[PDB]
Amino acid sequence: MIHFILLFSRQGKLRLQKWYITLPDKERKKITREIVQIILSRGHRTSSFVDWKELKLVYKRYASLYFCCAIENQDNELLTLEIVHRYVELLDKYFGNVCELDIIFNFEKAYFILDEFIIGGEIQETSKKIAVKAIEDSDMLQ
Amino acid sequence: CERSPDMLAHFRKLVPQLVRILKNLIMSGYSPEHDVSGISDPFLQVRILRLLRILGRNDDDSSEAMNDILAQVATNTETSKNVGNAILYETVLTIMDIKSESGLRVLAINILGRFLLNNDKNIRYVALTSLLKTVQTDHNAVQRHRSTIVDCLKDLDVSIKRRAMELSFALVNGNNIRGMMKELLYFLDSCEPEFKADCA
Amino acid sequence: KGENTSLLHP
Amino acid sequence: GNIFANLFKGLFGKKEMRILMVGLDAAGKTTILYKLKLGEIVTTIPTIGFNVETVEYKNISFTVWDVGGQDKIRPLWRHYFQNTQGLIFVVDSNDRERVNEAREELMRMLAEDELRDAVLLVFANKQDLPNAMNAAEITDKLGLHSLRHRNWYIQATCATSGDGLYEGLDWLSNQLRNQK
Ligand SMILES: Nc1nc2c(ncn2[C@@H]2O[C@H](COP(=O)(O)OP(=O)(O)OP(=O)(O)O)[C@@H](O)[C@H]2O)c(=O)[nH]1
Ligand SMILES: [Mg+2]
Repeated sequence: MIHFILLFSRQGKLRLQKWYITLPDKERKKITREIVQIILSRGHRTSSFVDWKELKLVYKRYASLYFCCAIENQDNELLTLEIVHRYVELLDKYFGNVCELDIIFNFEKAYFILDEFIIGGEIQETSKKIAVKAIEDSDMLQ
Repeated sequence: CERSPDMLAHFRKLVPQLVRILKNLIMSGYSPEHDVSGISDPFLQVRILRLLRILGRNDDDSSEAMNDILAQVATNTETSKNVGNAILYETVLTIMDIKSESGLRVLAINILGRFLLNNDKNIRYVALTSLLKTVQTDHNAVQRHRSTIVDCLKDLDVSIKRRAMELSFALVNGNNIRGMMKELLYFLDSCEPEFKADCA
Repeated sequence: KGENTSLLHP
Repeated sequence: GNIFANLFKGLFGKKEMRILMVGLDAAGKTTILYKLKLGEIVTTIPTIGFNVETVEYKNISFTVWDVGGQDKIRPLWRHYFQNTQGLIFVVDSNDRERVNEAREELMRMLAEDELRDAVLLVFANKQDLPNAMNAAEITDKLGLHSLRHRNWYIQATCATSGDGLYEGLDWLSNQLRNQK
């Protein structure tokens, strides 16, 4: 499962954060800072895969804001990238032309979508339309 | 199954059902839902491959039942996209970690070698990880990639360089130890500050 | 800016 | 622009629809087409080439293009796939050996990017003997439930009896026509 998934901007600002492992607040902040420094101190030809703390630290940002994942060394590396791409596509479909400004304003919506998509670091909605329909139904409830 | 081995026998009876489900999923290569990059239900396929690799890892009946499914997946899947490459890597890992046939092992070795020559950093890292995992298993077949392992140490990727160094360390035997000693010394002398201690 | 640009450009 | 003429034409029925006649040889495809057009089981010579006919039902002229199941005519089904909106597959439930061949032919036909907007039309032909399978066993053997992004419907029709042809035509019309 994904130990922690956090969306951090190029400048270092974090637009999202979702850790599935209970860690101390100071320890979590230190881990996030180290991950940001590693991603911010890594080139574009590093394969987007880093083995930091025995965790598959996969960094793959399609825009100025980057995304990071932390999964155990028990599954294929391409699976994490595919899951990240699927989540990005689902978020773009739910919002519509998702940008950095919209992510900050839609932090609650992004957190709800992430919770409804992956729970506990594992994939919960394999399909892309079912999750979107469920999110829309939950939003329409009020 | 991973938590305790008592349910492995109980969970191993559903191997034909899982094989049939995987075959049905592979047959339906097109689907409006879960079909991304030409792969339908990539998460389901990855889960099925992981279950097959972890199911019957020390039994011949489980490997034999899933041998046909693994062979079909190893040849009926296209690795042009990232999902296909991940599925192929998962199938190769499951074949290596299970008591598969000689043909399945040869196909997995060929796939790993082909992915090693890929210029993609992620593909190279996946190939290096597969080679490191298949170090003890198919060790003689892993010796054909000694040049690739040596070249990976000089690669411009930190993860790729680390994977190449790990593969070289795990591939050191009682006959190539003397020959590989000079290469290891050269790598340690001209290695990164974070890898010099590891190389030593 | 670089923030208003789409993450995937789709 | 004005669409008054189109509305007037559609008020009394303007939609026609399309259909295809494909399947294994001796699978009742020609008999099914004859029953749909005429309504009788007439013995015909083997379909070396193809049969062209039109059937009008529910104010829609669903033309059916019969295609043989011969080896020399099996690869010719792609020629009839052009300018075609529907496709009806006739399965041979009484031919266990030919069931695999029919399933493979259906999978090959459905595995083409050109034939994507045509919904699956599986007809359980030879549904008059005890050896014929049901509407679910034949679909399960052919893997019709795994045809993602395809509207496949399994229907059992007997060429001698003609029962189930009306239900299949209604299902095809509902799948194609989405109006009141
Ligand atoms: N007598 C009889 N024949 C049936 C029945 N159901 C399916 N058939 C088959 O339908 C066939 C009719 O032949 P055709 O008119 O040429 O139609 P076809 O089955 O598509 O054969 P081809 O045109 O050569 O591809 C017969 O050969 C039978 O095998 C049935 O209930 N009774
Ligand atoms: Mg005929």
